[PDB]
Amino acid sequence: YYRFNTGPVGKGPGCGFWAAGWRVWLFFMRGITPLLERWLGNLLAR
Amino acid sequence: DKSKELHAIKERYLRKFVFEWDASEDTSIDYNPLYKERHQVQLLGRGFIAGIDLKQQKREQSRFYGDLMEKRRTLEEKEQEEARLRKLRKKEAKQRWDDRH
Amino acid sequence: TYQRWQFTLPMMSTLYRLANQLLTDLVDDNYFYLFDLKAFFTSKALNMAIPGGPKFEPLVRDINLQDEDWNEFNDINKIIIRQPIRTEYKIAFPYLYNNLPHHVHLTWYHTPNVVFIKTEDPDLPAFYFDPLINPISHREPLPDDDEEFELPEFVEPFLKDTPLYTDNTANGIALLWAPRPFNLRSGRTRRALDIPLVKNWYREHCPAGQPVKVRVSYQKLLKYYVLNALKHRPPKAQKKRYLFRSFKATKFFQSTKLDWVEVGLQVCRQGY
Amino acid sequence: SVLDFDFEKLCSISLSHINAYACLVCGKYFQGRGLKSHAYIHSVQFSHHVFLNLHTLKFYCLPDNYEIIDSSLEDITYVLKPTFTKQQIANLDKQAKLSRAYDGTTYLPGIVGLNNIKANDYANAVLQALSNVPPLRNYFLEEDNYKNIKRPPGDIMFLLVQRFGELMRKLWNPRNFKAHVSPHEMLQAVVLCSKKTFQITKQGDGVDFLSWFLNALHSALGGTKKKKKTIVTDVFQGSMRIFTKKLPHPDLPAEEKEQLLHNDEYQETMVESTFMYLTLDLPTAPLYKDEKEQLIIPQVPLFNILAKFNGITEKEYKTYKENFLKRFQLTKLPPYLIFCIKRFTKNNFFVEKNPTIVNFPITNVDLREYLSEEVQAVHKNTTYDLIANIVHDGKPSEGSYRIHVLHHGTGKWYELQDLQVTDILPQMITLSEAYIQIWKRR
Amino acid sequence: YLTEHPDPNNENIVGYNNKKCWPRDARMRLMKHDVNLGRAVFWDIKNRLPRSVTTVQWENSFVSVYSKDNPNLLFNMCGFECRILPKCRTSYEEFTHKDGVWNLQNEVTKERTAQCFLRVDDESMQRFHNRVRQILMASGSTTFTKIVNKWNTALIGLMTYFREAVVNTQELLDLLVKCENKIQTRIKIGLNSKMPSRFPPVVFYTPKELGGLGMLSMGHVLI
Amino acid sequence: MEQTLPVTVYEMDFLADLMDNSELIRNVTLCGHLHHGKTCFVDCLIEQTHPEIRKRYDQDLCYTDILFTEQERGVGIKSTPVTVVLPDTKGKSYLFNIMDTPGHVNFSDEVTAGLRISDGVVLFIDAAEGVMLNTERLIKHAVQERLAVTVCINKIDRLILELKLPPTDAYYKLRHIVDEVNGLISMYSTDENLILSPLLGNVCFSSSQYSICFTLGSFAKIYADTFGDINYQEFAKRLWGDIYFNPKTRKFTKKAPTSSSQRSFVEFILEPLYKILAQVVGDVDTSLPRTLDELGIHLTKEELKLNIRPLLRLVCKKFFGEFTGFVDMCVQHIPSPKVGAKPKIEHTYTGGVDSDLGEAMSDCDPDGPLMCHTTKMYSTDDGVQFHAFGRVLSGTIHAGQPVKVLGENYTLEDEEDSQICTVGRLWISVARYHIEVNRVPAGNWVLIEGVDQPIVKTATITEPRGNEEAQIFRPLKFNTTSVIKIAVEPVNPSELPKMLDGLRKVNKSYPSLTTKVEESGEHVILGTGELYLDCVMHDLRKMYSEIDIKVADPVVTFCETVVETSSLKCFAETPNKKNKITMIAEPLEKGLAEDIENEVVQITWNRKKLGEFFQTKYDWDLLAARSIWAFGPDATGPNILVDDTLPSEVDKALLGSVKDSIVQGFQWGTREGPLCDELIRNVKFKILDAVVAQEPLHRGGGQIIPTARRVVYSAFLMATPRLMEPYYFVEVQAPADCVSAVYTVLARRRGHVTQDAPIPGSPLYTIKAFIPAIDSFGFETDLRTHTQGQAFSLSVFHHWQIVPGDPLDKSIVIRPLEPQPAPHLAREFMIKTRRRKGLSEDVSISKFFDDP
RNA sequence: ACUCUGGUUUCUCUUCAGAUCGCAUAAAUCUUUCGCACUAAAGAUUUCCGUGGAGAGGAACAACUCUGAGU
Ligand SMILES: O=P(O)(O)O[C@H]1[C@@H](OP(=O)(O)O)[C@@H](OP(=O)(O)O)[C@@H](OP(=O)(O)O)[C@@H](OP(=O)(O)O)[C@H]1OP(=O)(O)O
Repeated sequence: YYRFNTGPVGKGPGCGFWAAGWRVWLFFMRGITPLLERWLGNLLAR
Repeated sequence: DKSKELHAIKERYLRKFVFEWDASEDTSIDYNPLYKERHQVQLLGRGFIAGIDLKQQKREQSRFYGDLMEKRRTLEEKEQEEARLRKLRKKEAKQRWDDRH
Repeated sequence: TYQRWQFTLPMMSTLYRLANQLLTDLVDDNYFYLFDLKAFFTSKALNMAIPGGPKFEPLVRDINLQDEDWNEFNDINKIIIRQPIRTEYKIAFPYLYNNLPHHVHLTWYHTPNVVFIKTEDPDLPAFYFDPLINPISHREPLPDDDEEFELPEFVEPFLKDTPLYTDNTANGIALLWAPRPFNLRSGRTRRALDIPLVKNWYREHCPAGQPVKVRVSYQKLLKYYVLNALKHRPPKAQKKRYLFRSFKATKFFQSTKLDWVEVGLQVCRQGY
Repeated sequence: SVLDFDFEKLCSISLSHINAYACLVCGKYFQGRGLKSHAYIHSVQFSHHVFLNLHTLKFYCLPDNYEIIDSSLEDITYVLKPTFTKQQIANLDKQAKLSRAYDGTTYLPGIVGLNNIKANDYANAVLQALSNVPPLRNYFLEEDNYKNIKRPPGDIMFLLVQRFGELMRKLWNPRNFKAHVSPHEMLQAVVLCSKKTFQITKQGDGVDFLSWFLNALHSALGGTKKKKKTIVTDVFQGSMRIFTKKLPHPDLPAEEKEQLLHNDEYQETMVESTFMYLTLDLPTAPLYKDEKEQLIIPQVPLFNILAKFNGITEKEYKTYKENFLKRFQLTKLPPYLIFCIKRFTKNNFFVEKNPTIVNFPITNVDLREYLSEEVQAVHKNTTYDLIANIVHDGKPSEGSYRIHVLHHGTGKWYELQDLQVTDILPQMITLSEAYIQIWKRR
Repeated sequence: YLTEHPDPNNENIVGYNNKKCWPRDARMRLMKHDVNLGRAVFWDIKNRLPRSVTTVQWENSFVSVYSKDNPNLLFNMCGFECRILPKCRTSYEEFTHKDGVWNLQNEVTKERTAQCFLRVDDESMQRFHNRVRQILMASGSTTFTKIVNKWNTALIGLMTYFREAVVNTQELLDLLVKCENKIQTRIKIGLNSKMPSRFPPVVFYTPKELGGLGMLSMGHVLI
Repeated sequence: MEQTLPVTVYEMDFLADLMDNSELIRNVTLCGHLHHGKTCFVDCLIEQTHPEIRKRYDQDLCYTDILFTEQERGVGIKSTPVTVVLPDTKGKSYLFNIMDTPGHVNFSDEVTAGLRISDGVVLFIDAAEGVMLNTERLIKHAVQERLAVTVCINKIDRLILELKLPPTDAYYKLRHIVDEVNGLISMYSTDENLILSPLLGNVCFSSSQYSICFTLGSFAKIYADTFGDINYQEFAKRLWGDIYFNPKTRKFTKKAPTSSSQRSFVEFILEPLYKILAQVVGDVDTSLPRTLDELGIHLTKEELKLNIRPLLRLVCKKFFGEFTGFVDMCVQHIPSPKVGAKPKIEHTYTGGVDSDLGEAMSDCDPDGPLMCHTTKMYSTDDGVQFHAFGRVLSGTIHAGQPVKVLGENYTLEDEEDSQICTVGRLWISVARYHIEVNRVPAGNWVLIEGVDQPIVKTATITEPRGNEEAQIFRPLKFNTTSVIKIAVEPVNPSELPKMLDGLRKVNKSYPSLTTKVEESGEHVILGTGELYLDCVMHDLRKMYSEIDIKVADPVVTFCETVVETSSLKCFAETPNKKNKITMIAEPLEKGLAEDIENEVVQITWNRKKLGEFFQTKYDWDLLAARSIWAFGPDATGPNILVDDTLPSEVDKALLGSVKDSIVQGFQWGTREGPLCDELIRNVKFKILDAVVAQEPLHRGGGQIIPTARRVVYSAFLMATPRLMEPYYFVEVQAPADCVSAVYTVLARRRGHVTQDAPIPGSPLYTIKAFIPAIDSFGFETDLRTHTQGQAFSLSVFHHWQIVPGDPLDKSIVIRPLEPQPAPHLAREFMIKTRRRKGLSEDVSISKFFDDP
């Protein structure tokens, strides 16, 4: 934001740059995928 | 700041889901003038920090190298730069005229 | 498979021009003096924080300076003080300004200043005396001219026909000093996840005029970057088993081609 | 009074081993002898005008720089570099007259206390035990016996040998300036050679240190190769026959248990090897005190712990998921026998020191019954006399080490603990918890 | 001492006991000569005593040297950590009247010559803290009156013994205010499980004859 | 011998055969400024001579700089010797001993160690930065050591790919660099025979990054190979120096035709290089094959797919080939050990060439008396044992041979500093591997083993039972002075001996390091800077002694002086109450101490010439010019001892009996000094009167030496004493904008900026400054951090300047921990140092007198 | 200057892989450390995100540019 909102652009809800957060949440999903899979396998066994 | 400095000399020789960080976690609270106001990079007057608006960077730059060119450039070089700036400003003005509220 | 790419230099020049907003146009690592990964590791191992750098919990237990019992070594009546020994001094020379340098990485010293002169006017010749360059103030056992040295007609300059510069010469010389994704001309495709578009933004120093919250955001981003780079272990050898290939090999799965929005809606419905 | 030659021979100013000169007025080591050396400057500065070359053993007056020739100074050199003639070495053990130090402190050579640098009493006890052993001490009292043996270029183990010999010559010096010897150089060599094991600050096990020291002396005295017969092996090493009998798992049927007896794997084997010391295992503490009037302290005879090596006694040995029955039979008795009584044992939670008292005689022990009949004929002598007894006192953590040494020539027994030398009665030695023992075969 | 116990490495400083309660400039400064002298004095004293009769351990003893290198003379006596600083030695400042400081003067001339800064030994502070802990745990079903009486007796003994040293010792004052807050807390929790925010102090400090607990105070309490 | 060695173009037997012939050996030191490409050049040579060793596409492989600290820092720290066999232009293989020295100024001492055992110097100069501080210092040191000098103008590609200069402007930049080097040489050398110019072949143009190494002869030979009919030597003569080419007449003339044609260098050398580089970097995919075909270079498809930098390196390796220009430059101009032996003996050997053994060594014959001379001490990987590295000047060293090693104090009259040692092994020292050999003939470098015990810094290896008149070589005279003083102690005193051992080892590893113990039992290390001491302490902590070590903050070693004569004639008697000596002290004239230090005057000269010099240059009286006794504490010491005793009052013959004792006392007193036990500098001591006892036993020895020191101290104290701070010279290579900011930094550290001239042909400026050494700690870090890393500075010792305050001012009050103001800084610098040394609290003017 | 291999693309299997296996970066468990552990460090293991190398198999269209060899 503080790089996007320099010059003519001021504070506002118009800044779209979602690479960083999308990366972070995908990296979290990578870590938590095996845990949820193991939980589902335990909960759906037999 | 001097009391911060002398203090520095002495010191060396003697739940809650918090979404936003606390301001006490800040660093770079210096007392040395050489470290508080750090001389930014002027990449020969032609390099700019990423992300920031190019026009803002051009306006707020130190303008040292502009003086250096206006002192060293020959008359022909001055004419060349003036013509290039004329064309670039013409294109920028055309873009601004196209992009109006 | 879209795994390897090779580009011609004009394409890479156009790409570098189109991505100039996301690059700081630095031509050296001298900008990262006492502010790079090794400097951060040295700061962390010494339980000290660089002003622009992050702050960590102590690597080892630290004994209060009021616990030492005034030895002859640390007698303050003998110590001459001229300037306060800053944290930067100790990080720059960890083995000189620290009494217990442990797990400290020696920071890379000065690199030669890249003096690459960036060209602004395309009409100018590629090899041109830019005004940035300081003009050189002009002012030999030469052989006598009367001697009979003759050059055969077969002899001429090695590339006399070759022009000194071409329209896309300054572009290549600029590409020499481009950031890493643009220094190359051939490379290996990366995941969209694996490309941090803004990693170099917080790897550099915070801009001088910024509020307190964004400075702390920069510091914490640096902290997590350092933690990732330090807790990193090389990947362990596997047997290369692919889950989706196994899924396709069974009867329960079938392949097709679908719009991303359609599969998003279908995944939402299946999760519900 | 200030001439202490027990430490490193380096210049106090320049840290240089080259041309180290000891100043005989203040005892400080400086460098050089010429006009612009530290020793010359010190001589003209502090007015000390007498110096001794630490390597040439020659005295000089530096401001005029001329040699000093006087026999009255000879004793000083003898303190710096003690030299034992062969007749002196032979007559060493037959010495009854007390020796006077420079100060009025009579002492018996060999019976000399070792300074306790922080917590190194275990090392002092072990070194005193290895000293007072006639053959090993005689071997190390002559520098020529080990100086000429070859060493590898990047070898540090030999620092253990020479310094140890040096230590001996300091201990058995008939004329010494003080009645005590600093083991600092020897302990520094031990720390350097052991790779930060057996430190001077933190005390270690006497048995472990003795084992490591004997092994290191044996290895270092083998020049650029494994000399099968060193002085350490010639003196302390003996040959013992291990009868290892593998055992079936106890959780098996009796029929399968006897069927495994025909496997030819669970029978006695021939793993005869060489023992440098005998590890005697005390029986466990009796827990509840006996109803008799006797003390709560258990008492076990020496022959009872010396029963695992009789030949028929079968002590169980159980590693992970395997059982054994290690029968032991001595085949060659070394001239000097080493017993390493096992006191400290690690239980499930801490380390317990066994308080069992070993009832042993100190003048006659016959081991003829622990040797095979074909072996008994080889050794004419099996009567052992206890000569050294390392005893550990106190808790396993904050323990202290003392030693009972038998001074030959006389018959007196002396207890040494650091700088404390007491005259112990011969009867009282058996009462203390013996840890390590050195016996002479005669 | 060095003839009998040589120290080529100047290792005599590694185990030297010093009074960590005082600040670094107030403790003993481990000069080489001072450390050697202290070790020599202790060694001579130990040699004067046969070991079987009694033993004088170095770890349980403390030797403090005052010389041209050390201005402070420290000693622990009867629970009091005393530090004498001579007037003509490292004072260079006007002095006011502080409770924890004793103004020592020569009898024959009635001239102030040294200041004896007093403190409470950390051993005594630990004994007081343990006494408070024992009072708290041994409370159980006992009446609040007896708990407050025990706390009052402990406080009276501590203050009547360490009168000036309590004022001098800031760590002790913090310990007393913490223990007082604990005692009141105990009473409060007894009154009710829920934490009584802004509980009235009047119930605690009111004398027993008037119905209160009769609790003495050593902290700053604003009614 | 026979052992495993890496694959190389030549054969080890050929390398051993070249060693026997001393006419085909070149002892070369590659010196220069920091990061000017010396190590990369050596790496290029190694790649040329080792097919299996290849430089990484991304990381510039460094065959030298093998230390872990060198790899991490990226800065060369220790000299690396490399012995190779390099082909010449004609194809004749020469044996090359190259001592890659560090470029950093703090490690200049290392270069000195590489200059004693070398006959030639190759100075590497950046084509962009040009001549820097270390280049000037190394030029002065090399031409003062009587060494042949050649220049390699490295990183010419920066003129093409960084500055993008026009080819004529690049030629102008190179010519300016050459002219500046020539001016420096002429300024530091009276003789004008060694003019450096690429026409003579003294200058080679190189780019070690892209392996572009060529001289005029080599590139003319390239022309000869592509066009056979041309003779390369005459063409190379015509290629440089504003000589234009006429293609109508095919002739070279000093007159420029068409008024637009470029020089021969620009037309034939620079322009083709620009075209090659521009085609590779700009027109690779579209127009690289045509230019590659025109040059005869054929590249595979996999080779053409490389990135631009590897492709440039490959193309220029294929074009220029081997570094034959460097070999020419070092063969034609750098003497062989046979040729260059005589200057080396005349300069370094103490006995001189006139001695019989000097004449023996002048021949450099393998079958002579052994006179090896080692100046380096290389530690093994384990760090326990050291190998003494040096050249063999005469005879032949054999493995397993008894040897007499002479130390720095060995003399004929006093031979005690000599030890008989058995050489263990001999290695020819390549960078990352060592070739074990049975013997090494004269004129070659060798790593002697087993002789490290009796030597700390410098050795003189000779053979025992012979050379009874053999003397030592002069100890290494160092470019700078070690000033930065740090106290070192162990964390746990129980492991004090280990650190002590470590100290010895570092004393062997660093030629200029000085480790001692002061009166207070404080271990003292002297270094040349903060990076130097950082490397020293890293070695002391990790390589030699693995113990934790506490390091005090860095302080400088001050000097002592006087500013005006003694108030009264001071005097002292011996403890015998006889032999009264009466002296006064006065300051020396301006520059006299500099003359003494720089060997402009020597006490070894006869009385006539010394008196004439002191009478003409400084206008001394004839009696005053002939009565001079000694120069300061050491040889050529900054102080002067004179006797003004008229012969009528004092017998000169009697005074000469105690002359040696008085001179010894003078030297000791000047070495120690009474203010804070520091060197007395720039003080003239005059012996006004001297009573001498007639009997020999009541004088001499311990009577007159302490008396002389006492009277020297009294004369120094009564004269107004002052302290000298060491002032460093700092050169900052900073961008044009940052220059102002630089001043700001030097504003806070008492820094005086002398000049801020720009770099011709470069967009940077060289800000020169004179900063106090005591204030220089962290100045480099402060400057680089304040300017975002764009400004870099190198500080080297320059001179001694009087501290503003007055040391003998008891009225000054100094708080224990406060930066004192200037007007009494000396008062702070005297007492605190007095506390660090362990002396008394303060010194009184009448302390050494006799009345009190 | 004339002949003969080695082709490229894609799918799958197996194995090695301390290589920045990855110019990116997660999760869990245990131990340790001082606080009193999302807001914390250290050590270790493991699982996921997905690679490189080699080999084998399948099928798609190219067959002598290059690497060379045989001349
Ligand atoms: O949380 P911050 O980064 O400080 O940003 C918050 C706010 O965020 P919340 O809605 O989460 O409170 C807005 O950010 P967005 O919602 O747009 O992401 C807003 O941003 P805009 O003004 O750009 O719309 C503004 O950020 P800023 O004022 O820094 O631009 C504001 O900050 P404050 O909380 O400091 O007012």
